[PDB]
Amino acid sequence: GXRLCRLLSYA
Amino acid sequence: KDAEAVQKFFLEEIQLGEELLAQGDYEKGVDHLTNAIAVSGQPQQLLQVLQQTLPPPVFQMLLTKL
Repeated sequence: GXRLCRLLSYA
Repeated sequence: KDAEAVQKFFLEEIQLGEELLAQGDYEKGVDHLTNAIAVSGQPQQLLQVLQQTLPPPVFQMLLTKL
């Protein structure tokens, strides 16, 4: 995992 | 600093949220996402992105727990 982290940081 | 602490908390809460959702523990996962959303200066933008990514019943549950 870890994808959700990047989508949300970039938000 | 306050910023490294907050980035860490935000990221770790998301990671636990994702892991929980992957295991089907939707309610618990959503609880952790609401912590990540609560420390963000743009909650509405995080919510839009989650709407585009999460299954509709999990997103909806998210909305009720905020």
